[PDB]
Amino acid sequence: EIVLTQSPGTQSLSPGERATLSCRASQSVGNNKLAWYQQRPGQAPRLLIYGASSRPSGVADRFSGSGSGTDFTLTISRLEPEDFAVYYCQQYGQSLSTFGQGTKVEVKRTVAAPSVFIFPPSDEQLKSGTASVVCLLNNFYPREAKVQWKVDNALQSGNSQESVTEQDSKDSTYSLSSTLTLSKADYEKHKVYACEVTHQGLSSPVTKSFNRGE
Amino acid sequence: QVQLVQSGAEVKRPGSSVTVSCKASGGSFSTYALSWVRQAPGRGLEWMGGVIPLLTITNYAPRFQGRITITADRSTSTAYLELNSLRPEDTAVYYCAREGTTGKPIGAFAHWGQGTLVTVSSASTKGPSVFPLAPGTAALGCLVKDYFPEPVTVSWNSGALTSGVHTFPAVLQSSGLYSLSSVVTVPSSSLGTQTYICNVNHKPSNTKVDKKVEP
Amino acid sequence: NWFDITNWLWYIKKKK
Repeated sequence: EIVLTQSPGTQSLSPGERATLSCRASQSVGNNKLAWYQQRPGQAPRLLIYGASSRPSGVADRFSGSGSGTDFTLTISRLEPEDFAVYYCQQYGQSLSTFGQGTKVEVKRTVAAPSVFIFPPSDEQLKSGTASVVCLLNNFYPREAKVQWKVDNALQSGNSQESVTEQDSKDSTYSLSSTLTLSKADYEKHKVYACEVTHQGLSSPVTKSFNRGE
Repeated sequence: QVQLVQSGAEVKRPGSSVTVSCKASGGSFSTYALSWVRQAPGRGLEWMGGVIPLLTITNYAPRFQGRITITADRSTSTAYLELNSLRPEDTAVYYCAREGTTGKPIGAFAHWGQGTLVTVSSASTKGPSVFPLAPGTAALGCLVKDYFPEPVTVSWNSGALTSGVHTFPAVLQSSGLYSLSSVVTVPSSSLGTQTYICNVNHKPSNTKVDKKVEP
Repeated sequence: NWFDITNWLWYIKKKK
Protein backbone atom coordinates (compact mmCIF):
# COMPACT_ATOMS: atom_id res chain seq x y z
CA GLU A 1 0.00 0.00 0.00
CA ILE A 2 1.20 3.48 -0.94
CA VAL A 3 0.86 5.92 1.93
CA LEU A 4 0.34 9.56 0.92
CA THR A 5 1.44 12.16 3.46
CA GLN A 6 0.02 15.69 3.30
CA SER A 7 1.86 17.81 5.82
CA PRO A 8 1.03 20.22 7.29
CA GLY A 9 -2.64 19.30 7.70
CA THR A 10 -3.61 23.02 7.93
CA GLN A 11 -2.12 26.06 6.26
CA SER A 12 -3.17 29.52 7.43
CA LEU A 13 -2.74 31.93 4.50
CA SER A 14 -3.94 35.38 3.41
CA PRO A 15 -6.19 36.10 0.47
CA GLY A 16 -4.04 36.80 -2.62
CA GLU A 17 -1.11 34.75 -1.30
CA ARG A 18 0.48 31.87 -3.20
CA ALA A 19 -0.16 28.40 -1.67
CA THR A 20 1.93 25.30 -2.14
CA LEU A 21 0.55 21.99 -0.85
CA SER A 22 2.79 18.94 -0.64
CA CYS A 23 1.90 15.27 -1.13
CA ARG A 24 4.68 12.77 -0.45
CA ALA A 25 4.29 9.11 -1.36
CA SER A 26 5.92 6.22 0.49
CA GLN A 27 7.00 4.73 -2.87
CA SER A 28 7.08 5.88 -6.48
CA VAL A 29 3.63 6.46 -7.95
CA GLY A 30 3.23 4.53 -11.22
CA ASN A 31 2.99 6.72 -14.34
CA ASN A 32 2.44 9.83 -12.20
CA LYS A 33 -1.14 8.82 -11.55
CA LEU A 34 -1.73 11.41 -8.87
CA ALA A 35 -4.90 13.53 -8.58
CA TRP A 36 -5.90 16.52 -6.45
CA TYR A 37 -9.42 17.29 -5.22
CA GLN A 38 -11.03 20.25 -3.47
CA GLN A 39 -13.83 19.82 -0.95
CA ARG A 40 -16.00 22.43 0.77
CA PRO A 41 -18.25 21.64 3.80
CA GLY A 42 -21.50 20.01 2.72
CA GLN A 43 -20.29 19.22 -0.80
CA ALA A 44 -18.81 16.30 -2.72
CA PRO A 45 -15.13 16.57 -3.69
CA ARG A 46 -14.24 18.16 -7.03
CA LEU A 47 -11.38 17.08 -9.32
CA LEU A 48 -8.75 19.80 -9.89
CA ILE A 49 -5.71 17.95 -11.30
CA TYR A 50 -5.12 14.47 -12.69
CA GLY A 51 -2.01 12.71 -13.94
CA ALA A 52 0.02 14.98 -11.61
CA SER A 53 -0.25 18.04 -13.86
CA SER A 54 -3.31 17.89 -16.14
CA ARG A 55 -6.28 20.19 -15.48
CA PRO A 56 -9.86 19.34 -16.49
CA SER A 57 -11.69 21.92 -18.56
CA GLY A 58 -13.53 24.22 -16.30
CA VAL A 59 -10.89 24.17 -13.58
CA ALA A 60 -9.25 27.55 -12.95
CA ASP A 61 -5.68 27.82 -14.27
CA ARG A 62 -4.58 29.30 -10.97
CA PHE A 63 -4.46 25.65 -9.83
CA SER A 64 -1.40 23.78 -11.09
CA GLY A 65 0.05 20.41 -10.29
CA SER A 66 3.66 19.40 -10.49
CA GLY A 67 6.06 16.70 -9.42
CA SER A 68 6.80 13.09 -10.16
CA GLY A 69 7.83 9.89 -8.45
CA THR A 70 7.29 10.42 -4.75
CA ASP A 71 7.01 14.23 -4.49
CA PHE A 72 3.98 16.10 -5.74
CA THR A 73 2.81 19.66 -5.25
CA LEU A 74 -0.47 21.52 -5.84
CA THR A 75 0.18 25.23 -6.33
CA ILE A 76 -2.52 27.88 -6.09
CA SER A 77 -0.94 30.93 -7.66
CA ARG A 78 -3.14 33.50 -5.91
CA LEU A 79 -5.73 32.54 -3.29
CA GLU A 80 -9.29 33.68 -4.04
CA PRO A 81 -11.91 33.65 -1.25
CA GLU A 82 -13.46 30.46 -2.61
CA ASP A 83 -10.04 28.67 -2.48
CA PHE A 84 -10.18 28.35 1.30
CA ALA A 85 -11.22 24.71 1.46
CA VAL A 86 -9.78 21.20 2.03
CA TYR A 87 -7.50 19.62 -0.60
CA TYR A 88 -6.86 15.89 -0.98
CA CYS A 89 -4.30 14.05 -3.03
CA GLN A 90 -4.98 10.56 -4.41
CA GLN A 91 -2.77 8.05 -6.16
CA TYR A 92 -4.23 5.56 -8.62
CA GLY A 93 -0.98 4.12 -10.00
CA GLN A 94 -1.66 0.73 -8.35
CA SER A 95 -4.95 -1.15 -8.09
CA LEU A 96 -5.12 -0.19 -4.41
CA SER A 97 -5.88 3.52 -4.64
CA THR A 98 -5.24 5.69 -1.60
CA PHE A 99 -5.92 9.28 -0.47
CA GLY A 100 -3.84 11.65 1.61
CA GLN A 101 -5.37 12.81 4.88
CA GLY A 102 -6.11 16.26 3.44
CA THR A 103 -4.87 19.82 4.00
CA LYS A 104 -7.20 22.56 5.07
CA VAL A 105 -6.33 25.97 3.66
CA GLU A 106 -7.70 28.49 6.14
CA VAL A 107 -7.76 32.25 6.30
CA LYS A 108 -5.03 33.86 8.40
CA ARG A 109 -6.13 36.82 10.47
CA THR A 110 -5.09 38.62 13.63
CA VAL A 111 -5.33 36.86 16.96
CA ALA A 112 -8.68 37.28 18.68
CA ALA A 113 -9.31 36.03 22.21
CA PRO A 114 -12.62 34.29 22.84
CA SER A 115 -15.57 36.11 24.39
CA VAL A 116 -16.88 33.65 26.96
CA PHE A 117 -20.47 33.17 28.04
CA ILE A 118 -22.01 30.63 30.44
CA PHE A 119 -25.68 29.57 30.43
CA PRO A 120 -27.43 27.78 33.28
CA PRO A 121 -30.06 25.15 32.44
CA SER A 122 -33.47 26.44 31.46
CA ASP A 123 -36.39 26.06 33.84
CA GLU A 124 -38.10 24.02 31.10
CA GLN A 125 -35.31 21.47 30.95
CA LEU A 126 -35.00 21.24 34.74
CA LYS A 127 -38.71 20.40 34.93
CA SER A 128 -38.00 17.32 32.83
CA GLY A 129 -35.30 15.92 35.15
CA THR A 130 -32.05 16.92 33.36
CA ALA A 131 -29.63 19.85 33.52
CA SER A 132 -27.45 20.98 30.62
CA VAL A 133 -25.03 23.83 31.24
CA VAL A 134 -23.57 25.48 28.15
CA CYS A 135 -20.34 27.42 27.77
CA LEU A 136 -19.82 29.50 24.59
CA LEU A 137 -16.39 30.68 23.38
CA ASN A 138 -17.25 33.20 20.68
CA ASN A 139 -15.27 34.65 17.74
CA PHE A 140 -11.69 33.65 18.42
CA TYR A 141 -8.60 32.99 16.28
CA PRO A 142 -6.61 30.78 15.91
CA ARG A 143 -8.75 27.65 16.18
CA GLU A 144 -6.92 26.03 19.10
CA ALA A 145 -8.77 26.57 22.38
CA LYS A 146 -9.47 24.61 25.48
CA VAL A 147 -12.36 24.52 27.90
CA GLN A 148 -12.50 22.79 31.27
CA TRP A 149 -15.57 22.49 33.45
CA LYS A 150 -15.31 22.87 37.20
CA VAL A 151 -18.13 22.20 39.60
CA ASP A 152 -17.43 23.42 43.13
CA ASN A 153 -13.84 23.52 41.96
CA ALA A 154 -13.79 19.88 40.94
CA LEU A 155 -12.50 19.27 37.38
CA GLN A 156 -15.14 17.37 35.36
CA SER A 157 -14.50 14.52 32.97
CA GLY A 158 -16.72 12.48 30.69
CA ASN A 159 -19.90 14.48 31.14
CA SER A 160 -19.37 17.14 28.45
CA GLN A 161 -19.21 17.41 24.71
CA GLU A 162 -18.10 20.18 22.41
CA SER A 163 -18.02 21.30 18.87
CA VAL A 164 -16.50 24.05 16.76
CA THR A 165 -17.95 26.02 13.86
CA GLU A 166 -16.34 26.27 10.43
CA GLN A 167 -14.26 29.42 9.98
CA ASP A 168 -16.63 32.37 9.62
CA SER A 169 -16.92 33.57 6.06
CA LYS A 170 -17.07 37.25 7.12
CA ASP A 171 -14.65 37.70 10.04
CA SER A 172 -12.54 34.51 9.73
CA THR A 173 -13.03 33.54 13.39
CA TYR A 174 -14.16 30.31 15.07
CA SER A 175 -16.61 29.68 17.87
CA LEU A 176 -16.88 26.67 20.24
CA SER A 177 -19.67 25.46 22.44
CA SER A 178 -19.40 22.93 25.25
CA THR A 179 -22.30 21.32 27.05
CA LEU A 180 -22.10 19.77 30.52
CA THR A 181 -25.00 17.43 31.38
CA LEU A 182 -26.12 16.04 34.74
CA SER A 183 -29.34 14.63 36.13
CA LYS A 184 -31.39 17.29 37.92
CA ALA A 185 -30.69 15.55 41.23
CA ASP A 186 -26.94 15.65 40.68
CA TYR A 187 -27.10 19.25 39.43
CA GLU A 188 -28.78 20.18 42.72
CA LYS A 189 -25.94 18.77 44.85
CA HIS A 190 -23.52 21.50 43.77
CA LYS A 191 -23.32 25.28 43.93
CA VAL A 192 -20.70 26.79 41.59
CA TYR A 193 -20.64 25.88 37.88
CA ALA A 194 -17.68 27.27 36.01
CA CYS A 195 -15.98 27.00 32.68
CA GLU A 196 -12.32 27.84 32.33
CA VAL A 197 -10.94 28.84 28.93
CA THR A 198 -7.39 28.81 27.57
CA HIS A 199 -6.38 30.37 24.21
CA GLN A 200 -3.33 31.97 22.60
CA GLY A 201 -5.00 35.38 22.80
CA LEU A 202 -5.40 35.14 26.58
CA SER A 203 -2.46 35.81 28.87
CA SER A 204 -4.13 33.78 31.64
CA PRO A 205 -7.22 31.52 31.70
CA VAL A 206 -10.67 33.14 31.71
CA THR A 207 -13.34 31.70 33.97
CA LYS A 208 -17.05 32.33 33.71
CA SER A 209 -19.24 30.95 36.48
CA PHE A 210 -22.61 31.10 38.14
CA ASN A 211 -24.02 30.01 41.48
CA ARG A 212 -26.95 27.61 41.11
CA GLY A 213 -30.24 29.16 42.07
CA GLU A 214 -29.36 32.87 41.91
CA GLN B 1 -23.00 15.75 -19.21
CA VAL B 2 -22.59 12.76 -16.84
CA GLN B 3 -24.75 12.90 -13.70
CA LEU B 4 -24.76 10.41 -10.83
CA VAL B 5 -27.74 10.24 -8.55
CA GLN B 6 -27.58 8.15 -5.36
CA SER B 7 -30.25 6.65 -3.16
CA GLY B 8 -31.25 8.51 0.01
CA ALA B 9 -29.98 8.50 3.58
CA GLU B 10 -30.45 5.35 5.63
CA VAL B 11 -30.30 4.28 9.24
CA LYS B 12 -28.98 0.74 9.65
CA ARG B 13 -28.77 -1.45 12.76
CA PRO B 14 -25.38 -2.77 13.84
CA GLY B 15 -24.57 -6.08 12.15
CA SER B 16 -26.88 -5.38 9.20
CA SER B 17 -26.02 -4.94 5.56
CA VAL B 18 -26.60 -1.77 3.50
CA THR B 19 -27.07 -1.38 -0.26
CA VAL B 20 -26.48 2.07 -1.76
CA SER B 21 -27.37 2.70 -5.40
CA CYS B 22 -25.88 5.09 -7.98
CA LYS B 23 -27.77 5.75 -11.23
CA ALA B 24 -25.86 7.34 -14.08
CA SER B 25 -27.10 9.37 -16.98
CA GLY B 26 -25.53 11.36 -19.76
CA GLY B 27 -22.57 9.18 -20.69
CA SER B 28 -21.47 5.66 -21.60
CA PHE B 29 -21.97 3.38 -18.58
CA SER B 30 -20.33 0.10 -19.50
CA THR B 31 -16.78 1.07 -20.35
CA TYR B 32 -15.93 3.57 -17.61
CA ALA B 33 -14.77 2.81 -14.09
CA LEU B 34 -17.14 3.55 -11.18
CA SER B 35 -15.77 3.73 -7.61
CA TRP B 36 -17.16 4.15 -4.11
CA VAL B 37 -15.48 6.55 -1.65
CA ARG B 38 -16.65 7.22 1.89
CA GLN B 39 -16.13 9.98 4.40
CA ALA B 40 -16.75 9.45 8.11
CA PRO B 41 -17.77 12.45 10.25
CA GLY B 42 -14.84 14.85 10.53
CA ARG B 43 -12.51 12.48 8.68
CA GLY B 44 -10.92 12.36 5.22
CA LEU B 45 -11.87 10.49 2.05
CA GLU B 46 -11.38 6.75 1.87
CA TRP B 47 -11.41 4.73 -1.38
CA MET B 48 -13.39 1.48 -0.94
CA GLY B 49 -13.40 -0.16 -4.35
CA GLY B 50 -14.72 0.02 -7.88
CA VAL B 51 -16.22 -1.84 -10.82
CA ILE B 52 -15.82 -1.81 -14.59
CA PRO B 53 -19.30 -2.86 -15.66
CA LEU B 54 -18.60 -4.34 -19.13
CA LEU B 55 -16.06 -6.75 -17.79
CA THR B 56 -17.62 -7.42 -14.36
CA ILE B 57 -14.20 -6.69 -12.93
CA THR B 58 -14.19 -5.45 -9.37
CA ASN B 59 -11.29 -4.06 -7.39
CA TYR B 60 -11.67 -3.74 -3.61
CA ALA B 61 -9.43 -2.08 -1.03
CA PRO B 62 -7.92 -4.85 1.15
CA ARG B 63 -9.53 -3.24 4.25
CA PHE B 64 -12.99 -4.06 2.83
CA GLN B 65 -12.30 -7.28 0.94
CA GLY B 66 -14.68 -9.90 2.35
CA ARG B 67 -17.21 -7.34 3.54
CA ILE B 68 -18.07 -5.44 0.33
CA THR B 69 -19.71 -6.25 -3.02
CA ILE B 70 -19.88 -3.79 -5.92
CA THR B 71 -22.12 -4.62 -8.84
CA ALA B 72 -23.37 -2.92 -11.97
CA ASP B 73 -26.54 -3.29 -14.04
CA ARG B 74 -26.26 -1.98 -17.61
CA SER B 75 -30.01 -2.32 -18.14
CA THR B 76 -30.59 0.60 -15.76
CA SER B 77 -27.10 2.17 -15.76
CA THR B 78 -27.00 1.64 -12.00
CA ALA B 79 -24.11 0.60 -9.76
CA TYR B 80 -24.56 -0.78 -6.28
CA LEU B 81 -22.42 -0.92 -3.14
CA GLU B 82 -23.18 -3.56 -0.50
CA LEU B 83 -21.40 -3.22 2.83
CA ASN B 84 -22.01 -6.01 5.37
CA SER B 85 -21.55 -6.53 9.11
CA LEU B 86 -22.02 -2.83 9.82
CA ARG B 87 -20.44 -1.21 12.85
CA PRO B 88 -20.62 2.34 14.26
CA GLU B 89 -17.37 3.23 12.52
CA ASP B 90 -19.11 2.61 9.17
CA THR B 91 -21.29 5.71 9.77
CA ALA B 92 -20.26 7.93 6.86
CA VAL B 93 -21.29 9.68 3.71
CA TYR B 94 -20.83 7.21 0.86
CA TYR B 95 -20.15 8.65 -2.61
CA CYS B 96 -20.07 7.05 -5.97
CA ALA B 97 -17.54 8.50 -8.34
CA ARG B 98 -16.89 7.92 -12.00
CA GLU B 99 -13.67 8.53 -13.87
CA GLY B 100 -13.50 11.55 -16.13
CA THR B 101 -12.70 11.66 -19.83
CA THR B 102 -10.69 13.99 -21.98
CA GLY B 103 -13.64 10.23 -24.78
CA LYS B 104 -10.40 8.79 -23.39
CA PRO B 105 -10.77 7.83 -19.67
CA ILE B 106 -8.49 9.59 -17.18
CA GLY B 107 -8.72 7.31 -14.09
CA ALA B 108 -9.23 10.19 -11.61
CA PHE B 109 -12.76 10.84 -10.40
CA ALA B 110 -14.37 13.71 -12.31
CA HIS B 111 -18.01 12.88 -11.65
CA TRP B 112 -19.43 12.49 -8.15
CA GLY B 113 -22.82 11.55 -6.82
CA GLN B 114 -24.42 13.76 -4.16
CA GLY B 115 -23.50 11.32 -1.32
CA THR B 116 -25.60 9.02 0.84
CA LEU B 117 -25.45 9.32 4.65
CA VAL B 118 -25.52 5.85 6.20
CA THR B 119 -25.96 6.03 9.99
CA VAL B 120 -25.23 2.80 11.86
CA SER B 121 -27.15 2.96 15.13
CA SER B 122 -29.67 1.24 17.35
CA ALA B 123 -31.45 4.55 18.06
CA SER B 124 -35.04 5.26 17.13
CA THR B 125 -36.35 8.39 15.42
CA LYS B 126 -36.89 11.10 18.00
CA GLY B 127 -37.64 14.82 17.79
CA PRO B 128 -35.57 17.26 19.86
CA SER B 129 -36.52 19.37 22.84
CA VAL B 130 -35.61 23.00 22.26
CA PHE B 131 -34.43 24.88 25.31
CA PRO B 132 -33.50 28.58 25.56
CA LEU B 133 -30.01 29.85 26.27
CA ALA B 134 -31.18 33.06 27.90
CA PRO B 135 -29.06 36.25 27.57
CA GLY B 136 -22.31 46.05 25.25
CA THR B 137 -22.87 42.72 23.51
CA ALA B 138 -25.10 39.88 24.73
CA ALA B 139 -25.16 36.24 23.66
CA LEU B 140 -28.27 34.12 23.51
CA GLY B 141 -29.21 30.89 21.83
CA CYS B 142 -31.09 27.62 21.68
CA LEU B 143 -30.06 24.13 22.73
CA VAL B 144 -31.61 21.51 20.46
CA LYS B 145 -31.31 18.36 22.52
CA ASP B 146 -31.78 14.59 21.97
CA TYR B 147 -32.83 13.99 18.38
CA PHE B 148 -32.24 11.25 15.84
CA PRO B 149 -31.24 10.91 13.07
CA GLU B 150 -29.41 13.86 11.49
CA PRO B 151 -30.01 16.52 10.31
CA VAL B 152 -31.58 19.47 12.11
CA THR B 153 -31.65 22.94 10.66
CA VAL B 154 -31.96 26.16 12.65
CA SER B 155 -32.72 29.72 11.59
CA TRP B 156 -33.35 32.89 13.63
CA ASN B 157 -36.33 35.22 13.26
CA SER B 158 -37.58 33.21 10.26
CA GLY B 159 -34.32 33.76 8.46
CA ALA B 160 -34.20 37.54 8.99
CA LEU B 161 -31.36 37.31 11.49
CA THR B 162 -28.07 35.83 10.17
CA SER B 163 -25.41 38.33 11.27
CA GLY B 164 -23.55 36.99 14.30
CA VAL B 165 -25.39 33.62 14.19
CA HIS B 166 -23.37 30.47 14.88
CA THR B 167 -24.95 27.06 14.51
CA PHE B 168 -22.67 24.32 15.78
CA PRO B 169 -22.10 20.83 14.37
CA ALA B 170 -24.13 18.17 16.12
CA VAL B 171 -22.55 16.04 18.77
CA LEU B 172 -23.41 12.37 19.29
CA GLN B 173 -24.26 11.64 22.93
CA SER B 174 -23.75 8.44 24.90
CA SER B 175 -27.47 7.68 24.36
CA GLY B 176 -26.96 7.57 20.60
CA LEU B 177 -29.03 10.76 20.22
CA TYR B 178 -27.63 14.00 18.79
CA SER B 179 -27.63 17.50 20.25
CA LEU B 180 -26.68 20.85 18.85
CA SER B 181 -26.75 24.48 19.79
CA SER B 182 -27.23 27.70 17.87
CA VAL B 183 -26.22 31.10 19.28
CA VAL B 184 -26.33 34.72 18.24
CA THR B 185 -24.77 37.87 19.64
CA VAL B 186 -26.81 41.06 19.76
CA PRO B 187 -26.64 44.53 21.35
CA SER B 188 -27.46 44.46 25.09
CA SER B 189 -29.56 47.55 24.50
CA SER B 190 -31.73 45.56 22.07
CA LEU B 191 -32.88 42.94 24.60
CA GLY B 192 -35.82 44.92 25.90
CA THR B 193 -37.14 45.92 22.52
CA GLN B 194 -36.31 43.21 19.97
CA THR B 195 -37.68 39.65 19.84
CA TYR B 196 -35.35 36.71 19.21
CA ILE B 197 -36.86 33.42 18.04
CA CYS B 198 -35.02 30.27 17.03
CA ASN B 199 -36.73 28.22 14.35
CA VAL B 200 -35.77 24.57 14.58
CA ASN B 201 -36.70 22.02 11.94
CA HIS B 202 -36.21 18.28 12.31
CA LYS B 203 -37.94 16.75 9.30
CA PRO B 204 -37.78 13.00 10.34
CA SER B 205 -39.81 13.68 13.47
CA ASN B 206 -41.85 16.60 12.04
CA THR B 207 -40.58 18.75 14.90
CA LYS B 208 -40.95 22.37 13.84
CA VAL B 209 -40.51 24.61 16.87
CA ASP B 210 -40.22 28.38 17.10
CA LYS B 211 -38.80 29.18 20.51
CA LYS B 212 -38.76 32.75 21.82
CA VAL B 213 -35.63 33.33 23.83
CA GLU B 214 -36.03 35.94 26.54
CA PRO B 215 -33.91 37.35 29.43
CA ASN C 1 -3.12 -1.50 -12.58
CA TRP C 2 -6.91 -1.89 -12.61
CA PHE C 3 -7.12 1.91 -13.14
CA ASP C 4 -5.54 1.48 -16.64
CA ILE C 5 -8.05 -1.08 -17.88
CA THR C 6 -10.66 1.32 -19.27
CA ASN C 7 -7.96 3.20 -21.24
CA TRP C 8 -7.00 -0.07 -22.87
CA LEU C 9 -10.70 -0.78 -23.58
CA TRP C 10 -11.10 2.66 -25.18
CA TYR C 11 -8.11 2.09 -27.44
CA ILE C 12 -9.18 -1.36 -28.62
CA LYS C 13 -12.75 -0.10 -29.23
CA LYS C 14 -11.48 2.85 -31.28
CA LYS C 15 -9.12 0.72 -33.41
CA LYS C 16 -11.43 -2.05 -34.60
